[PDB]
Amino acid sequence: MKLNISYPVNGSQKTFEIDDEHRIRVFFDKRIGQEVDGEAVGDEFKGYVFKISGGNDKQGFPMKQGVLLPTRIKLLLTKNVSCYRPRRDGERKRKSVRGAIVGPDLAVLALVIVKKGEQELEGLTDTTVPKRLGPKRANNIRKFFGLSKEDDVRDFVIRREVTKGEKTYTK
Amino acid sequence: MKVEIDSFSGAKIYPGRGTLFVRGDSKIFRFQNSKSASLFKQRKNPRRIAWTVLFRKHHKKGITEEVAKKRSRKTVKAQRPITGASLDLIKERRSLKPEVRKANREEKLKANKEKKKAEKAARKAE
RNA sequence: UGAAACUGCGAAUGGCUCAUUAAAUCAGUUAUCGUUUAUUUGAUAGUUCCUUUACUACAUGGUAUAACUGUGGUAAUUCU
RNA sequence: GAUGAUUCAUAAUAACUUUUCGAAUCGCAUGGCCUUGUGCUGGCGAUGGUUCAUUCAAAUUUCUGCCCUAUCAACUUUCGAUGGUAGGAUAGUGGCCUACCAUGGUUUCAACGGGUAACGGGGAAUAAGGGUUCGAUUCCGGAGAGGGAGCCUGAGAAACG
RNA sequence: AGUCAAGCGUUCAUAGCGACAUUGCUUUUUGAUUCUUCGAUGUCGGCUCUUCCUAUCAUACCGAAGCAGAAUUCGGUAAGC
RNA sequence: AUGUUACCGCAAUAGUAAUUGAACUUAGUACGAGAGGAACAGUUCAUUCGGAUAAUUGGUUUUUGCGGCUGUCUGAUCAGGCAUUGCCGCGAAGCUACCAUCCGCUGGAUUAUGGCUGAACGCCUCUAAGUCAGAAUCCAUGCUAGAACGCGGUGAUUUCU
RNA sequence: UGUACAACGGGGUAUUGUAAGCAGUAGAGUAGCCUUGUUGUUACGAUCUGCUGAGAUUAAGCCUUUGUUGUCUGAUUUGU
Repeated sequence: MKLNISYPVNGSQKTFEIDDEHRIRVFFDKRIGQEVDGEAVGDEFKGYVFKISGGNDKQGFPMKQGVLLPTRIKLLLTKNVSCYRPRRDGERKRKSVRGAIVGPDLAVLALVIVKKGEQELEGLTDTTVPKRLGPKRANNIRKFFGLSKEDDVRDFVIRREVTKGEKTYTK
Repeated sequence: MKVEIDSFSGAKIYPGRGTLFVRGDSKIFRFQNSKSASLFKQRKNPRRIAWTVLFRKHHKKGITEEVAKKRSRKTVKAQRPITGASLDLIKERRSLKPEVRKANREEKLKANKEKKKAEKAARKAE
């Protein structure tokens, strides 16, 4: 199996190709949102604790939260719901999915970190990806920065410099 | 071996012990014992049968499993930079926010600037 | 200037066939004082702070989420 | 006030509402009053919005008309057929559907049943006149998307790109 | 079931058959006889169930062929099954 | 009945049992012009028969064990009686089923037949003296019973009766 | 006169399917009360829920006991 682990503050993410079948029997019989032991999967993650975000089983059908069984089932999905995008308003559709309990049928299990332990991780904590966009709203800037009611938000804006030739500009 | 699960009672079926049934729609049932098997052929409902695991979990008996659902008491906790904002300088400008005279002087500059803008525009119109 | 994506419209028109169907469709001729109607077209919301005095920003208020970044999963899907 | 005619339009009392609508939207040009200011006013538009009328529609609906068959003479009503009362549902009337009640409704003036190499009509061929045959087929209205059933979105579908 | 062998078998009596003649066996047929039984031996078939015979259908091992292989025919010990 | 009584044994004699097929491989090989088409060894399974066994599955149910149901009787309830074992569902234990499971031995002499040496018949010949291999055969191994007049080894052998 | 035996008791294992008794702001509904509630109260009412995988049966050819109460010299015959 594989562990797609992520650190959301740093915004970092990495896949780990796992073996040691008894050190993954611990992962067995676990639901989504449940938290299992970092040391049991790996002493590199000793002391750490994750949260089971989701995962893909074989034949690529994802894990949906909330179904509360392990075997795969066919649901009449709709908009505002995982694992189906509608190509028309009103379009419902029957699709097959896998449910919210963990078992041998899975192939990749997606995890997120909630606490950082004592030692350090290569690809998660030493790096940090930036905010791709800056806040486009006045008050979003105002509360994110804490300025005032009247301090001219137009000039506290973010400015992202890029060069066309030698002419550079913030757009 | 495996230790499978009775369709009716929901009981561990150790190897050899018990029967298996294959309905015409290819659904495979298992029965630990002729009690469960015979009841099934009588078309009984396990939620109505009292000694079954299904009745137990539907009538909420032996409910020491669940406790509650947890909730995290915090924010996203990432005031990171936007790759063009210099997070150090970002905190620097947050500290520069008090003594806001800069934006006030910019407004005073832009006020006389708007004055002369309208002035020269009116002049050209005449 | 400007792809993608969100949004808003349209996709119910057109085009094809004549299997069903013998007061049924249909043709002329009536009614809606018995009803819905986007769009068009003409008019049309001084009265919304509810112990309505500090109860509350109105030179104006809150939340994502896509597209995108990267991690990806299936042999295959306008798959996720 | 109108109407052929209304419990019509419309107005006002008394309340209901988990509360509908009453612009936090956008583009150009930027103009005037001075209490000399990011003060106050100001134009040409686009978008959307409660109600009414209109328009493109839609759905029901009045009267008249359809081929061959009686080697089809009675049909409808179990479990809606005909009416009435009340209610639900409807966008609306209405057995459209339900509860109760009356037993009605159609028929030789061809009901009902069968067949149809039957979608209907405007029309087409053929002729002195009368007429006979055809009309899937360019236009109008219907029906369907392999047979049936169901339903979301929407003003509008029982939708099949 | 033997003896003989005119003939059949492409040619050749005998691989396999074998006319005309002739010598035997068995009592599972059916006659012939009338010994026992008429002061009664319960009288056909089937069902059940055991055992015996071999004149071997199959199976074990062999021999012969007009037996290349496959399939078949004749024959031996064999009634264990 | 063999002096009594008990334990462990021998084995005369009698009985006897296992039977057959398929599939894979050998091999599309041998053989055959081609068409077609084998066999021994090996492995996995099955047919028929036998001898046991009840872990599992199925049957049986007077466990009249648990529950339910009708009629009726005990004033009602509780708990029960009767209904030729009242009826139904489940039902252990026990018995049982190719309806379940397990197991079913290897050595010698032989027939038929093929041979070895070898004469009579100075050669030749499986035969006459001698001799080898050879069958679901025969006899032993194994299995059942154990002469109630077949036998062996060992233990203890009575008192103030 | 004993890791003796037996009859009861306990525990286990099994079978069945949630005992009787009490309670309920559960219950199709229906009658009556009034200070007409907001659990209004009372009478009847299969059935439901809680105590309750409870209760019952359990060697009669099941297992096991640190428990209790008991039992343990009657007759006949046999010699190399």
